[PDB]
Formats: sequence, C-alpha cells, structure tokens
Amino acid sequence: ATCEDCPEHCATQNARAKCDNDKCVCEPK
Repeated sequence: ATCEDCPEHCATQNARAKCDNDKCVCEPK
C-alpha cells in the first residue's frame, strides 16, 4: 500500500527503504 511514500524515510539515517506491515524501513545507499 503505497510504500512508495516510505523509501526515503530510512534515508533519514543510513539507508533507503521498503515496506513493513505498512510503514517502512531500510535498503542500503
């Protein structure tokens, strides 16, 4: 469900992002 609004949010710390129960977390840079 639009985890396209999430992929920037773990860039906040290390990473990029995908795609948790519906609110998402990291990929590498």
